[PDB]
Amino acid sequence: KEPACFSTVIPGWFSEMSPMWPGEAHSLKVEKVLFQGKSDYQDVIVFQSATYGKVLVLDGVIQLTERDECAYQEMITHLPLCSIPNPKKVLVIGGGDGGVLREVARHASIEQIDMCEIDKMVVDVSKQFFPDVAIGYEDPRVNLVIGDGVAFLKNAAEGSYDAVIVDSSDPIGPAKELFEKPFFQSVARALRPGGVVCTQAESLWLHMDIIEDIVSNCREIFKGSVNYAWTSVPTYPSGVIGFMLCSTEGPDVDFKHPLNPIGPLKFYNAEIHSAAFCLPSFAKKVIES
Amino acid sequence: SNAKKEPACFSTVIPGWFSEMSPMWPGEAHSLKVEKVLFQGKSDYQDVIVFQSATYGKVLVLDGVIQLTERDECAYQEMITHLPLCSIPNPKKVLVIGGGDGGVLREVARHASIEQIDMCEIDKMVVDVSKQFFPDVAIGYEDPRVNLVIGDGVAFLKNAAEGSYDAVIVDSSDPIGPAKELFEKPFFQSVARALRPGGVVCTQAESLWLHMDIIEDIVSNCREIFKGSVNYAWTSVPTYPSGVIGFMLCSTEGPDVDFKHPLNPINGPLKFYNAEIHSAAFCLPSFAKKVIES
Ligand SMILES: C[S@@H](CCCN)C[C@H]1O[C@@H](n2cnc3c(N)ncnc32)[C@H](O)[C@@H]1O
Ligand SMILES: C[S@@H](CCCN)C[C@H]1O[C@@H](n2cnc3c(N)ncnc32)[C@H](O)[C@@H]1O
Ligand SMILES: [NH3+]C1CCCCC1
Ligand SMILES: [NH3+]C1CCCCC1
Repeated sequence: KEPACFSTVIPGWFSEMSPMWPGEAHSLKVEKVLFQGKSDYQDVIVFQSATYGKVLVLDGVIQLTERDECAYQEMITHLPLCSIPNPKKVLVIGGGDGGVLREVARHASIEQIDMCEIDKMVVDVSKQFFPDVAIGYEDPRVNLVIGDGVAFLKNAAEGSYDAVIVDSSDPIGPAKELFEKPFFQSVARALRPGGVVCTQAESLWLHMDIIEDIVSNCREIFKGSVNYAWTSVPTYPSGVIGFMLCSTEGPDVDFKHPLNPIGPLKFYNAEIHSAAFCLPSFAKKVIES
Repeated sequence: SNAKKEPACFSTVIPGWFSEMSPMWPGEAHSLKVEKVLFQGKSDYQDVIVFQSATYGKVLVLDGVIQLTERDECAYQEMITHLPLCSIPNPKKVLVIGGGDGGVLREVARHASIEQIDMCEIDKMVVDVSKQFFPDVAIGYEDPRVNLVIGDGVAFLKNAAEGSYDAVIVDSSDPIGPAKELFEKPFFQSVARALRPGGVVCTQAESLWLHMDIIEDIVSNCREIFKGSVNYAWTSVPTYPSGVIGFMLCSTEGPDVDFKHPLNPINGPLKFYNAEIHSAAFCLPSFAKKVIES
């Protein structure tokens, strides 16, 4: 126990505390802290955990563990790219571990992977400590930009992207404006007609108010399809994460029935793609109202 | 009276917080902030805790493991009940094993066709504390169709008439403790015997992220026993280890049972279950699907 998010009661325990999920915390046994640093944007920790392999933490929040990252990486990537024909040019906002790069690379149709990550410290420790995730960076198709995805999207050419994937941290910290309407509007402008967005869109158990405004906002902006998907990620709070899938008006996009089917994938397949749009009654009624 | 020292259960990792520990999920714990510890008791089977959480309402704990929070209980009780009951026509006779919180009882009651709900819970203390501290519970013990027995469900199944149940739901605690043999081949054989032809069992069958060795053993055993359908489904439960849990669905030799396409549609309205997510619960991640249908 060295970092302030580590136990005052016993050595070698990390607990994920945050006002974003009050009264609850996922606690993980720590074999060793591998890195602590303060970047320009974030407090950054990597630790070797007993049972989840290596762990990336940003401002006290678990961004990734080796044991379960296939769930988030595969779903956030293949939900959008398997939903459209022949994707060629794709933009990753955040994605500092390079996991999304690794999944995007699986698509042979892809010619260009642009990535805009605000925090070089995250890139640094990701290539050093998680090479099986950060292998993403090695694909000759990748262009890596260190910068705020807000500004990058503003300077993107209108109608230039087949897909945008917003692999962002939580609304507390530098990803704050990535959750807000003007950022969604710049995504829309930068997408071809029938082009798609896939965002990190929180917990239906923990964040329904937030998700309800994101969806209302996306319905004002994207006149194609607007859909919400969820997945299991044990080491995210509540055990689940969700995604906004949105298309700009034009060629029809059916996110629930992928027409572009893709080591072997460890999580994603064509059936769980459609199953992730099958929300629980309490959520479904909100999401589609 | 003094007795044998029992370790601290509360504030083991964060002062004011319960952390859920077990060798069934090594090197991790779900932690919940504690407002008030309502009950601590030792029965003839288990350590029994009830506490008021800060953000998950009341929480039942058995042998240090969370069994239920008020906030997320709708996911397990709706799925483990309607996945089986919505897969067979006009169920009349249903057996619940364990289920001492009475949640399953409640979701079983939503079914008009049902005429008797047999229940066998080994631990009278869990019944008593669930009725005391939890709001829907004592009422959803009062449905005239409920026949509650205190006993080991292994014994109850050996007592049952051959082919006498349309459906059995095993709402059990983990293999460590009194539920051990509900996971084992002989109890499964005895469920298949108690079921009619085309009859259905739904079992609490752990986490695909945590328990794949265990799950492959249950599935392989079920395939040997139940010559109908054998299918594994999963759902989201935040306060269960890894935040998912699963269910073995099996039907015996008889009228075909399609657990994936439920022929039967269905505590106020359902909060969680719906026809679409019935189907979605059988769509497993690739690493699980290989092991489970191989
Ligand atoms: C690490 S990734 C989440 C883990 C699951 N792939 C989220 C990244 O978002 C970055 N981030 C946050 N805000 C921004 C903005 N505004 N722009 C770019 N990148 C951002 C942050 O530095 C993380 O590395
Ligand atoms: C509380 S319930 C699970 C929580 C979500 N409904 C699980 C119950 O199984 C009982 N249980 C455990 N072992 C057995 C046996 N062997 N027989 C019957 N009931 C059992 C145990 O006492 C709990 O009340
Ligand atoms: N808790 C958040 C951290 C980033 C990815 C998942 C959401
Ligand atoms: N860990 C288990 C305890 C209660 C039953 C389902 C999950």
